[PDB]
Amino acid sequence: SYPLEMCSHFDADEIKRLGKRFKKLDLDNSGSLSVEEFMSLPELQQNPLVQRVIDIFDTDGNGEVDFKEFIEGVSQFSVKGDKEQKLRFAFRIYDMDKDGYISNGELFQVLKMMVGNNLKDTQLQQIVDKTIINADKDGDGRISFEEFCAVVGGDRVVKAVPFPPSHRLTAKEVFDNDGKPRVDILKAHLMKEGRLEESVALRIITEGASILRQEKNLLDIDAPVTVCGDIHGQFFDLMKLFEVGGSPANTRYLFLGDYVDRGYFSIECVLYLWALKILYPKTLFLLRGNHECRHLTEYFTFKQECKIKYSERVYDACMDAFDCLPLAALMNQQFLCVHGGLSPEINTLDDIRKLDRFKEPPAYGPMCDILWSDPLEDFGNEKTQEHFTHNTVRGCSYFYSYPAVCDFLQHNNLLSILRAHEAQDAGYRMYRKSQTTGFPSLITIFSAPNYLDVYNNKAAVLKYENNVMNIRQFNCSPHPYWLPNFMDVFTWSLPFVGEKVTEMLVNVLNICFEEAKGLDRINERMPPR
Ligand SMILES: [Ca+2]
Ligand SMILES: [Ca+2]
Ligand SMILES: [Ca+2]
Ligand SMILES: [Ca+2]
Repeated sequence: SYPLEMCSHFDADEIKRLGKRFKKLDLDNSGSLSVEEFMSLPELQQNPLVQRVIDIFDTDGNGEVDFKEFIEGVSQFSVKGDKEQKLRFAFRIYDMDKDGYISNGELFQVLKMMVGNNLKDTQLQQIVDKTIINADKDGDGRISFEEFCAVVGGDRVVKAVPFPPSHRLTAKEVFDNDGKPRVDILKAHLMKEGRLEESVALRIITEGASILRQEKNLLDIDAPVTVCGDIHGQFFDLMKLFEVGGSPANTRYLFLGDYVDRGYFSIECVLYLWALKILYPKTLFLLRGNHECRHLTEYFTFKQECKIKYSERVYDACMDAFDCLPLAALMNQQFLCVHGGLSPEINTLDDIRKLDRFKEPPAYGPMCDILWSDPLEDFGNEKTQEHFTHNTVRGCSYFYSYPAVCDFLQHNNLLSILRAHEAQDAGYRMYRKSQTTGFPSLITIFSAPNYLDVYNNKAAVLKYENNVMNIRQFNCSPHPYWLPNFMDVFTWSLPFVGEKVTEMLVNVLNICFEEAKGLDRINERMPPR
């Protein structure tokens, strides 16, 4: 019989109605909603967030929800009111102990509630860790309301998964007095998910680009050599790649491009290979692949990676570096080595030399073709296809045919073409043998094992030595987890939180194999200019 105080945006009629639904819900008519009383409703027991909502509503911390709390809670939705409330409510979902800070464990447990078994615990811990590292601007290891609002707008931890190092390597730690970089140390850090300093990275990028800028359009490379295909930001598989193909210190390398873009570790692949390039200028060689441009790195996630880690200057620096990448390689005077393949405008090796390479790749022309041309789908069984034909998979440059390749192999006195532009189940692919040489006219090489984490394909590299072209395959390796497009866990989870709380309240109305090559085709295309 004493009146009840509350602060809500409901009018007196709306409160009476909410009261009806409160009473019904209240079975034992104790005037307080209990955890079990909630978990008596048709669709409410299979909602991961009830547990949370109930506990936030419980302002007094007595375990149950009184009518005030109920009305005040529901009032904090359906608000239309200022955006701070929406944010303020969202924050409380994660902050289990109500102390105003989101703990690692807190963030882990709360996510773990809604994600269930769709993620392994090691994976979930990882994305929690990275989200915090980025979001935490004061160093305490927890997320304030302020830090939170910054991110969404635009003991106490579950170990033992390695936590990414806070220390950024300095110029002294990475470079020795003679100028050369410490691949030893670089690798150690990057594999730990560590980062360099914005200064150290920029130095590596530019110091390597300056070496590239001086190499010719068409390299001359001698056997023995290990030839590699696409890498696509799979840094952890690059480590394996080097283990399999031989140490860079005792072995010659030629990479045929695509270092970045489809994988979440592109910047690491770049820093590392660029570091190696400085260290072994005359024995380690990088070509340019179609993905090494401003146009594709904007479209896919590389630009995005550079912003999340480091700065946009690092991106801009890589773009200028990429411009210096050579287009091709004549290997042991037998093999033309190109990322993509031929051009109708490139008849001789001398044609490759006449090209101005220091620019963003044009949308057509010999440059484009070198980087995008693919072979015919039925290359070697051709029936009315001309040498070069409009490539409908890429949407630019040409498809080349077996006669086209054979023709070029004869005119320039070459044995075969090594390229890498198309994923391959076995990590490579040989094509029809030349009528005279008896050796494959064309070879694709692909060095990214288990591509996009789904193709479940083997990788490969070509080891040419003692007049044998040995194809060494390898399976993939573990790597840390990132949510698509380096999304922080809040941005990711919030929408699910939003949808599930609305469902909850609507209880209010109870009165009255590489087939993945098929899925990915869209992204095999040059983006829309
Ligand atoms: Ca009750
Ligand atoms: Ca209460
Ligand atoms: Ca807390
Ligand atoms: Ca903090």
